[PDB]
Amino acid sequence: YGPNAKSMPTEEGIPPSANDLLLHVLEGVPPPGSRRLVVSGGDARAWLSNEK
Amino acid sequence: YGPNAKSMPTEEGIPPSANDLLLHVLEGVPPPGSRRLVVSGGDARAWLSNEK
Amino acid sequence: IIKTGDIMFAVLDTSVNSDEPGPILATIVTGKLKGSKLIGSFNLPSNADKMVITFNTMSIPGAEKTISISAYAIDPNTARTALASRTN
Amino acid sequence: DGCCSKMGGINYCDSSAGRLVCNNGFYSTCYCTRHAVMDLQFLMGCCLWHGGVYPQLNSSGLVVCNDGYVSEECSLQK
Amino acid sequence: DGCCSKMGGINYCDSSAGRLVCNNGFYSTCYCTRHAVMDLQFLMGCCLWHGGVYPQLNSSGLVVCNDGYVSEECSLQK
Amino acid sequence: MYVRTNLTILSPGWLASMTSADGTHAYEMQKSPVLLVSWHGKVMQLKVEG
Amino acid sequence: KETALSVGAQAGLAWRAKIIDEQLNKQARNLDAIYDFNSLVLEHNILPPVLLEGRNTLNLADAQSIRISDRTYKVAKQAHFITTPPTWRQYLWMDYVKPEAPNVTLLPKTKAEKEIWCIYTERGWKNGIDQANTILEENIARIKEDFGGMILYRKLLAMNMVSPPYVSHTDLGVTGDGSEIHIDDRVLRITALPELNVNSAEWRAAVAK
Amino acid sequence: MKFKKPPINNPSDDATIKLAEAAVSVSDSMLEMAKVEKVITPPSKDNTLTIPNAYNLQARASVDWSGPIEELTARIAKAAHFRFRVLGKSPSVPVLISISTKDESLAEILRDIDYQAGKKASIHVYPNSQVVELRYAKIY
Amino acid sequence: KFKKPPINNPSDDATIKLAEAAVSVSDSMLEMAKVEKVITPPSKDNTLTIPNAYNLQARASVDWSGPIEELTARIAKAAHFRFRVLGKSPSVPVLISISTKDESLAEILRDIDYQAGKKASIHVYPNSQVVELRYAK
Repeated sequence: YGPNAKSMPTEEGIPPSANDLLLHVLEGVPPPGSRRLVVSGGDARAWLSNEK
Repeated sequence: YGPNAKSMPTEEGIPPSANDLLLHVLEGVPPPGSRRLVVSGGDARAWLSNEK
Repeated sequence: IIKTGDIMFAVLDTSVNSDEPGPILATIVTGKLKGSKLIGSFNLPSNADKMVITFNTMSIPGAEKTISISAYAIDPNTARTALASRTN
Repeated sequence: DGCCSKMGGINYCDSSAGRLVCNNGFYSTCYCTRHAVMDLQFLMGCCLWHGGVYPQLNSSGLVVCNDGYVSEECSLQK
Repeated sequence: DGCCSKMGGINYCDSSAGRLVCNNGFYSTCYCTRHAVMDLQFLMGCCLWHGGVYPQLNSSGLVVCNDGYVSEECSLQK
Repeated sequence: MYVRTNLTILSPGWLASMTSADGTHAYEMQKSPVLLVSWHGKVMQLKVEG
Repeated sequence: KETALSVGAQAGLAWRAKIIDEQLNKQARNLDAIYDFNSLVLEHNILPPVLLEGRNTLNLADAQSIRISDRTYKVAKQAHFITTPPTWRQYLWMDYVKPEAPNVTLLPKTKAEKEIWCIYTERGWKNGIDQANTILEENIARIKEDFGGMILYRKLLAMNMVSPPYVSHTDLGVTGDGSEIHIDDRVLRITALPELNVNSAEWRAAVAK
Repeated sequence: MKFKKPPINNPSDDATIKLAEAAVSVSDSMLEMAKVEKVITPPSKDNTLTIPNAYNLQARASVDWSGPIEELTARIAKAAHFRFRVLGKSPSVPVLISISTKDESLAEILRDIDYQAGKKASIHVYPNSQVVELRYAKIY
Repeated sequence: KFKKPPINNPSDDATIKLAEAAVSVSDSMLEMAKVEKVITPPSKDNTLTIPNAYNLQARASVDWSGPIEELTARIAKAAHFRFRVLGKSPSVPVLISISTKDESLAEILRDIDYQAGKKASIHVYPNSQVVELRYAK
């Protein structure tokens, strides 16, 4: 690559798999660095870690 | 290997045996420099020397 | 970071006469500051209709520093700057 | 107020269903835990069904949900 | 409150047993030395079953143990 | 016995070993006529002389 | 005004925590019975690892980008040595230090003040109770997680999906100097950390009756 | 003419409720584990052969033990009036057995103890010589 | 007259559920252990039986941790039996520890063989009052 470079088109990329924190969430352990949430109306649990 | 080379090896040794300080512990003399601890509810003696 | 001129509660434990200004200390009990302490002194007013206390020496626990935020006090449950004592 | 009125009386709250249990073996009808099946079909609050109420507060009365949509009815009128 | 009640009375304290001996030939049901066998399975203590309470001091109520885990119960709220 | 390779030994067990940056292993051990080598997730057995 | 809430929450948390802990301790033996760690310890006093399992996963990245899988397994914590099995206590027991100093600065003076103080204390104490309950929930989830992971490791090993751990013992005779001596020194060192095998050709299935 | 349902008991508690909620799933998983393990492996034999029962060994016992095995086996041998014998060197790591049964046989006590010890210990009985022998595992 | 039910009766639904779950898991683990445990019949156990020679019913105490041949020779000398060995002694000696106060030399020799295992074995001839220590190959 010369002085004017990094202009090649982006090649294909396999999308990443599902985020691995889902395993812990499903098991019931909240992810590290998260905080609990309050939800009513039924039987469910929630957490907020990465504005998600 | 040059300055830009990786050159990152590691070395391992034969594991050590247990501390001979435990021999003094077993014979009953407290280890030097430590302080006595308070034990309640049973038959035991305790000492703290080096956060151990 | 505290908003300009906001409200806090505190407790005074050491009594003093308005005769000799000197160090008087109080303790914050609620709000963000817990167990923080505050040294100050009073002033002598022109007339005996009120009495106010100067609070400047603020010491926050935990950290080794002494900030110099200056503040005054008001009468709780009365919302006045006077003093609850005898004037006759 | 008495959930188990005219019955044996309130025994305990089973959280497996969020239900009070009367002294007579029959289930009560009240709710004794937030984790209960409640069929509520109404809600309040503005900037609903969008990014939610934006945490920051603006000088103007205009309020925008976190998705970028602006809740006109929540914004004060003039 | 007599340990050797309706008995001869206290004779002395056997430390190897950690127990009082009544004047009649029996061991009292009272202890004398803390280095005895007491069957207790309940106790107290913050930061328990970890490195214990860390000796740090915090302006807020945040408290941690020497294992690095925190304890909301030992700390306060806000 | 000084044994140099790029794979890993499993059953005999070493008392001292060294590694290179490029990924070469060299173990020092006592005399053992039989060796167990693990690579690519599979373990096999081989034998030596003297 | 809010010291009411604070002290109510503290007292409620403490009381609920003490009650739940003592009830747990009272119902003791069955807990250790069900959470029998030791019988799952492998031969070489090696704590088996923990497996995480998931089924029918799908992730959407963006337009024309969706990745779907049927099953997934993960190694949560790598296996390692151990000198004594853990118990239910290091997961379920929760601490309790009783507060006894409600700072008597804001006190009830007039009747409405007393009433609002009482009700705020009550609601705060309820909040403390439910918060303690939630903490218990998290503890239960964590311990169930670990036990299930151990079980899943056992089952994958049975199904021949994870290589068993491997260790070597080297023995030396007399050792030391003229001042220090040891009769027989045994050095145990593990090499093969258990891991999944991608070669499906050796996978084994079983059928019951 | 009031109405009731049969099962009426003392009030429960949420902590116990959640304990049961976890435990039922744990039990189901363990059952499935044992089922698949048994169907995949071929069983071979029984330890009754290596420790057959005999006379003067039917006196009933009920135990609650959650510690090591030496005191337990010593007490059992003292009750059985048999010779006590030990083989092997006890490893530094203690071998711990927890048993909570009621009114079983001495032979079944020994069989259960040996089974729970598994690969770390073994039990032999010589009735003709009236001897009970416990052997540590030859490993390490 | 009066009858008191057992104190720790599961008189609650949660209690009964927990207790039965404990029963179930205990049973399952016991079955798994039973099916897993490896055993061998006494018909083909690799061990030495009791010679039952009258001189061997003596009672004594022995504490030791080291070479086996020395201790075995000492025991044979005590019992008035000839002592012999076959095989080449390995450079690394086989070392055993025994610390006992009162038992039979027969049991001592049985323990000796059990600890020796595959490394070597011991044979006893009472008709010709000799003991032999046979190495491995």
